[PDB]
Amino acid sequence: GTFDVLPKKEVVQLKKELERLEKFLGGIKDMKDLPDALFIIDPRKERIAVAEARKLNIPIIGIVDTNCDPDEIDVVIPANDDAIRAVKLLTSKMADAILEAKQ
Amino acid sequence: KGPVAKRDVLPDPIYNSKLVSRLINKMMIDGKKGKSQTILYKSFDIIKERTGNDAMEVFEQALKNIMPVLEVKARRVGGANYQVPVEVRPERRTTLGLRWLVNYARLRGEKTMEERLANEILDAANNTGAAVKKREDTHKMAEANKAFA
Amino acid sequence: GQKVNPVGLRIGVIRDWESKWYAGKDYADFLHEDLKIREYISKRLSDASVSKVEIERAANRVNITIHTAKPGMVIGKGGSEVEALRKALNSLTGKRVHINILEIKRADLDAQLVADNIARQLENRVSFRRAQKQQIQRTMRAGAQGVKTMVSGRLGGADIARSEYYSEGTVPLHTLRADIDYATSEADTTYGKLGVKVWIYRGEVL
RNA sequence: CGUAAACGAUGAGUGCUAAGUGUUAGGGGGUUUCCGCCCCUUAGUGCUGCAGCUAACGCAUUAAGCACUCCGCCUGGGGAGUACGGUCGCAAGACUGAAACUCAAAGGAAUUGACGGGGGCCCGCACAAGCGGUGGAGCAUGUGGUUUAAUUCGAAGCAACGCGAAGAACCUUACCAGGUCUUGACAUCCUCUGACAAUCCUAGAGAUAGGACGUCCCCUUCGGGGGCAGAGUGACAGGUGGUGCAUGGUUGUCGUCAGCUCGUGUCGUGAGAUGUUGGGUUAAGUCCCGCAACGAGCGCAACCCUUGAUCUUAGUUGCCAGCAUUCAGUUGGGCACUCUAAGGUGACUGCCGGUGACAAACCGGAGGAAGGUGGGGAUGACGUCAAAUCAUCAUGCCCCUUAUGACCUGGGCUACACACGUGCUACAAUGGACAGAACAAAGGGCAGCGAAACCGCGAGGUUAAGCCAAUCCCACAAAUCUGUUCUCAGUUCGGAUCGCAGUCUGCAACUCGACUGCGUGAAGCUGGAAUCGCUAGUAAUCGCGGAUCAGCAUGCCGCGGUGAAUACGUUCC
Repeated sequence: GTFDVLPKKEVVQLKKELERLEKFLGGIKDMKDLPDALFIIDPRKERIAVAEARKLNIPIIGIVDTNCDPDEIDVVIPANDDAIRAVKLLTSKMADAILEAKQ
Repeated sequence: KGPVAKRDVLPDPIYNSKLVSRLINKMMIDGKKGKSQTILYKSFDIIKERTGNDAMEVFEQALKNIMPVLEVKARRVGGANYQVPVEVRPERRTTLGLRWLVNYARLRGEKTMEERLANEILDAANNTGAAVKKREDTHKMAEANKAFA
Repeated sequence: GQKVNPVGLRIGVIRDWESKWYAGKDYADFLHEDLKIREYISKRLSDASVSKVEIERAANRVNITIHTAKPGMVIGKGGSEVEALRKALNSLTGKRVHINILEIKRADLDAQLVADNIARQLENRVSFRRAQKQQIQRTMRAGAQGVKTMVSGRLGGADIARSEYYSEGTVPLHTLRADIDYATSEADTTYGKLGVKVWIYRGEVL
């Protein structure tokens, strides 16, 4: 589109807006439709997402912790949710699992 | 909010002082710098005549006699009505000195404010005078209320 | 003590004069001749739904343009309409009158005809929610970036009269480049007098 | 005595029903003889917490859970823990304990607000810091009472009271008195017959009439039609009659305060909550960051108008730099300059440094005419006061109708013992009087602005140029500056009041106009309690202009002239 509107309305609108909207709407940007499932990293840390997932009846896979509640998560994985190698391992296995799936 | 400050003009064509033009802006009635400049220069010419001195040094001596160290502010707590003494910052020393010169000069009463300002400077030089009653009395009010500081 | 009328606020910024001439020596007389013209023509075509009348003064000649939103009620069969319209104006003014009638496509964006359309429905005893909401849907589909219709008076409720806002979209009365049509209309019902105030933010000019 | 908010406002017993965590008195274990760590178990004592309960607050293994046993107690509030009776008591009283009558509530917990002589933060001429006033006197003006024939009506703390009224002699003007009128002073009707007008005389304060005189209407293919007049007839008119607690419309005020909401979502049984809260920030719900919210709207800001500067165009009626003439910018000449009015450019925290989270923003610097929304204006959110307006208008309802309507003259709205808002002039040497010299802006002018000359002491007058106006006029600016004069007094202060004589406007200045001339010259020598305005070209002061308008301005609305003092600060109102 046109890049010449004001000297700085592109700044005050465009740049300021691109920052927040890109940072928060991420890679769920091109979602276009309701998802089927949901893979989280900590339910206690994120009770809001787990709550409205259980409300919208989306089945959820998830790593939980020993202080978290396994009754709330549909698919419970017990592991470390703040050791980066354990979370890298579990997201690695599940991303390879979904990459082996579309065929 | 915060503090705001003001300005003033440097010279006078005879007697090149800041504060003498500050006295010109003072004692101005109804927006007439011309009458106050006339009163001021005719008064300082009387001060140069009647006492054979330059009137700048006599004028600073009169200021030094009038400039108050200690105002006494107010502080009412409960039913007490206490007055609290304040070390005056020197801008207000000069401006209270000019108010006391101007007010007690025009309160004196002679056959022009030329003569009243001249005789009030001549009295405030050799410290005993009418505005210096107010100087002494403010220092006495600060002396009596010194228990609070 | 409230809002200045936006019509009178944006005169001489973007909205033109309705009455466009220059004063020579009888400015008052030209004004009151044109007030008589606008009264006569708005009474006669308050059946035929005329919103606004722009008057010229062209050295013994007056060009009246008329914004109606339908042509063939007011230009009609050709002969009869221009006879009964130019002829009585030539009489009751005393000089030549030419009449040019521009037709408003999108009849639901001009706030005079919209406010009259809401006023008639109150006089047709249609409920004062249905009038404003129906007309807001009509205006927002006819294409407007905001509409506000406010009706006050005794709404069919006796001993308390109150004001009623319905609106959709932006109606920014403080932006001084706005191009907003404001218009009042009155509706004399059996219970008294109702007042319709409609204003239609249509779009601004950069 | 035998009562306590004697409380955990929670009867005793027992069993069962996640955890985390202090602690008090014990016990046992896993290495160490120890110190001590960990584990395990009791009984007591705290807090947070799952299920469960609950109206909610909350309780939750020390239950307010799930059960069983037993006891005590409750069945609306008051009357009333009253009265009577009995028992106990030295007494005070305790315990037991109603009824007539009376009410449709009393009550719990929570929510939204409002308030607090509760806490926090912030802001505004709100306070302080100053400068000038008002309250005292005189007058101008408006309002209460009171006098009235009428002293028309409307406004009534802030937010009525130099307000509607941006101009009451007549008119306005409604109110009063008297003379009057009755399809009517104003608009549609119906039927006629032609013009209406115009003057003259008489009445009469005039309206209203008697009359005289005068009627010239017209358009067409003959029927008529556009007026105006009367003449009827009845529909109707007419209300500045009431209700702003029936209304529309239009305003004030909080308040240019920064708030007020909605969609979708989620939370809550529900009312509601959320966003909108929190941190910094702002003039700002301004903006950022975090957040169960994401957004949006009306507000805020910005665009709009003005001023601050410069570039281009455009030079006459405006300007005079160099070119000479002029009584004169007058002439020739010129668009440089001012000016004017169009398009621009321009200031955006943009660039630097610093702080702060690096953000948002803040403090200083350079440039610049302009520095941090540059000064001002216009803009007045949702709503609050059943605020104001039925008298600008339009109005629903109610009332009057040969009158609550209409005309005419005269009066009143200007009364006056009193109070009371706003203002003007002074009380004086920074002054008064007299003479000389200069500097403005903005606006008005066609039956209007009116030069110059003449006359008059003067207000002004007569003849008249120019001007539909950047030309000509209003228009001789005033404080100011410079000389002369008085010398601190009720005066060479001040001008009230008043007599006389004038002038202008207009049928007419008596009630009731402004101004001049002569004379008289008063209260007043800076104002009690109390109280108001202003933060910069502002306050103070000085004139000028214009609406309104024949004439009436001390009011209002604008314009320039000179032109300050202070803001430490938020302790207090």
